[PDB]
Amino acid sequence: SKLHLRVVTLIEHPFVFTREVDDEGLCPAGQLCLDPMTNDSSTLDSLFSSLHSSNDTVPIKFKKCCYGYCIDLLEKIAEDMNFDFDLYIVGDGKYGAWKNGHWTGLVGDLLRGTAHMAVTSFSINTARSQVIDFTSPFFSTSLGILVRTRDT
Repeated sequence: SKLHLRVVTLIEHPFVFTREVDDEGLCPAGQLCLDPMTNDSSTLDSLFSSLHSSNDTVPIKFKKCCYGYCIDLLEKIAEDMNFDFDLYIVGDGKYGAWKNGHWTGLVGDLLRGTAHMAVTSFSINTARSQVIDFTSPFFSTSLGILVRTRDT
């Protein structure tokens, strides 16, 4: 029928924005996404099941529209490879780096097996490639520095 997936994204401008939902709830020019602020899979599964059901009891604070560059990429890929997606945001939202043996954040919710694809500004590098598999680059960047206001 259709491949159902759940994907995770972080709030970072300009690749992902945050637009407040309308009164009825449609997320025009975008898709609806949630943020239960939790790093355990069971609650995420339960909330997605309740939302995609005839009875959806979830706080409005957990609903908020999100759109932009990276979400546009996700939308194209979903159209082309005919899969439907649900969306959520990391509990802490800190990318991910090694801490207390295990990992944290994005790669720490990938290895822990909760969402099947992570799409956001995501600087792949050595220590991350050898644990989390990555695709080919779709953008280049650098490490620029910005001083305080002009001179004064």
